[PDB]
Amino acid sequence: AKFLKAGKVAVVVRGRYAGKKVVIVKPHDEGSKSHPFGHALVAGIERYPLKVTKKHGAKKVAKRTKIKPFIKVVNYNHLLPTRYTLDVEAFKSVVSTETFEQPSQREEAKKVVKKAFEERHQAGKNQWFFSKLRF
Amino acid sequence: MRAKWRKKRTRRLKRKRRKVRA
Amino acid sequence: REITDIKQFLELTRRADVKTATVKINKKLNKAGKPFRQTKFKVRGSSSLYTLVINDAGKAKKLIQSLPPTLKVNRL
Amino acid sequence: DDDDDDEEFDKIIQQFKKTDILKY
Amino acid sequence: AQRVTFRRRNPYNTRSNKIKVVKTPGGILRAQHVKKLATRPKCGDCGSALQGISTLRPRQYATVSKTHKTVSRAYGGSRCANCVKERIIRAFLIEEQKIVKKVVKEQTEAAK
Amino acid sequence: AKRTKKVGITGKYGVRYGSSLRRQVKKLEIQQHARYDCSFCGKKTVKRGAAGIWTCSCCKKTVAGGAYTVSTAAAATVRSTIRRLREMVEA
RNA sequence: GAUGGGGAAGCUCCGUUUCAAAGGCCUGAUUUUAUGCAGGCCACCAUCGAAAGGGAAUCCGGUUAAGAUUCCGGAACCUGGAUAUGGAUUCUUCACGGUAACGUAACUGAAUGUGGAGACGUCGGCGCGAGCCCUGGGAGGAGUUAUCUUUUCUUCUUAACA
RNA sequence: CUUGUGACGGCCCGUGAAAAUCCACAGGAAGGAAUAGUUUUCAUGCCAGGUCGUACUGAUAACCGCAGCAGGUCUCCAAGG
RNA sequence: UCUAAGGGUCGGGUACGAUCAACUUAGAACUGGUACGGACAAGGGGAAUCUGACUGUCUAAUUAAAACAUAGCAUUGCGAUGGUCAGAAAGUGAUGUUGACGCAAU
Ligand SMILES: [Mg+2]
Ligand SMILES: [Zn+2]
Ligand SMILES: [Zn+2]
Repeated sequence: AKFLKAGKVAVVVRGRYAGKKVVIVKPHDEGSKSHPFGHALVAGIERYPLKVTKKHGAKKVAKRTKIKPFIKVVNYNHLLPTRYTLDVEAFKSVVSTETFEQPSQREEAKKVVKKAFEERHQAGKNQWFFSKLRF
Repeated sequence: MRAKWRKKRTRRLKRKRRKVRA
Repeated sequence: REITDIKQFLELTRRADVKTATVKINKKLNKAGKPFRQTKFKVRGSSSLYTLVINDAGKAKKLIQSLPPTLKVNRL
Repeated sequence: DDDDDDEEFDKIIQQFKKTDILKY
Repeated sequence: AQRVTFRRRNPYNTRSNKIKVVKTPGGILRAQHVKKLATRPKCGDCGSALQGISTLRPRQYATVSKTHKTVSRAYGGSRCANCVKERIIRAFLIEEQKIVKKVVKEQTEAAK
Repeated sequence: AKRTKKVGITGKYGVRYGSSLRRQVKKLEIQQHARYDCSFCGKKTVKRGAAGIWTCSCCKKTVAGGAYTVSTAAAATVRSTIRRLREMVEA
């Protein structure tokens, strides 16, 4: 059956965010008027958080646990879907097709996607999603 | 270059921080 | 360096590095074959030379009058 | 068809000129 | 039908002694020494020319900005786009292979 | 049209060097200049670069082979007996 | 071709990274302060050898009895060093846009590693460019003209750099 | 026509230099903002660029052949029929 | 003095016409004191014998050859503590950045 669902995690293989891990929140199999190809509305991490050891006491921890996200429409041929998954409820309502073409709405969506990614990272969730793919 | 260039960059930053020290 | 906007030209004339400007008149013919006067302004900075071209005599006169008192204008 | 250009030109010249200064 | 001369003291037709005849504003013909042409930077894996990178002699790359020397991707001015794509694919797939290999090899000796 | 009756690619040698030497040179230059099947990409694109170097123009692979052919019979029987010994070493 | 070494009675010979304890590099720390002591990094391992190989960066006009890419006038560029202002970026600290190839005025990056350029035969045909050659109209000057010749010759140019 | 260059093709038991030098990438050490900074690979602005050579011939007279010797001596440009 | 063939660029609802520019070949009359690649430029050819296969090289200043070289063929030595060769000696060298499809000697 089909697998490119609204909660999958993939790896971008083309563009500025190549090698970055994203989560699909909105698939579009039969394209659109402005995008005549099967695409998705992914959200991902541009700058991964760094490694944290026992030596860093709370200031380097707050410095190194920062996440810089992004939101992007990508073709299916520029995605590599994975076996893992990631829950989306906190930001699937705030990233959508009309939140693009508007830099203020992109800024506002990136803020709450950043907040969700930091709370999931400070919890012990999705170490593979928050790790950096080394290539 | 890149080596003498980085040395010049750190020299400029060191001089600037020494004068804003005062 | 060629300057397309008059604002850019005036801003450069305000610089303390620029103290003199030269003006040259050239005869040109339009599509209809009618002659007109083309005015070229040149200002030299320590590192570069700036040029502005004005095809209207009236506008060129206004531009010369608007130049800062510190800048001296000479005609070639 | 240079009337529009002349209007904008005059505005630029007026903005550049600052011979009149207020003192208080 | 004017004839020209070398402008430097090298009288031989070496690779660094290439000239081109130009016509001056004085109306005469004159030789003009041209520098050697630059070759495009090449990909590290496939060896093909990198697209979007400026073509200069190596000392001239210190004069231009970062935009002329890079592309806005990982391995930007260093590897080709398809090479970066295939190494991303290779990386992800064989770490998954290593995960599956590890769980099978621990499972078989845990059973036996 | 068939321009030469029998000399072929050795027609560049004229009448020189002897016919029996030109025969051996013809037999080895045909193998030397023929194209071969690529074992990786599946196309007829393998050509000789230098003696022993056989590169495919399509998929850019390069295989070390014989001096004038891409694979010699000695190498074929060596690869066969290495494969046979590798199957025997577990048995 | 020295050194460490090893031969040679010796003048000297071998060898050039070798059976060597073979050195310097940046951050700084200290502000009795000089530069030791805090550190940490690195192991090539002298030097000579091309006025045709590699290589940072300059062109035009004029000028002398004799010099000029060197002088004069104008217009540039590179390297090394100082440095301030504007612009950019940031409260999501270290930019945005494009599906993508990629784009822009900018848009931190030490140690260490990797890659590219430097950096490359000869011949053949084909395509493109520059200069020259040929040629038309027109604006000037000169020549021939017993006859003929809207004719013969000549000027009509645009550098580096952006 | 001369010359530069591009994409190719032929040839090899011949496959046709090295180093200085410059740039990029990977990495994430360290430094960092909010009443403020951080950046001088963006623009503009400031100062300096030492030493030696530099004329002329380069050849039936400037070089070598006892010489102002029909000899020898590397190379660039190349109009019309 | 002619003829013929060999092209480009524009033009067609949802066969051709116009314009422009090349030197290449073939053919036909006519003509002349039978001349015409009109100067320049520019292979003599054939039948055989001896010898060396060929291209190449040498006795600068009396010999360019049939001499030397050559590819081809064959022999010999040598598996590195080695073969061949160097050095007065050496903790020294060449082949050797080499390894029998190689190096060395004929
Ligand atoms: Mg770029
Ligand atoms: Zn590539
Ligand atoms: Zn292949």
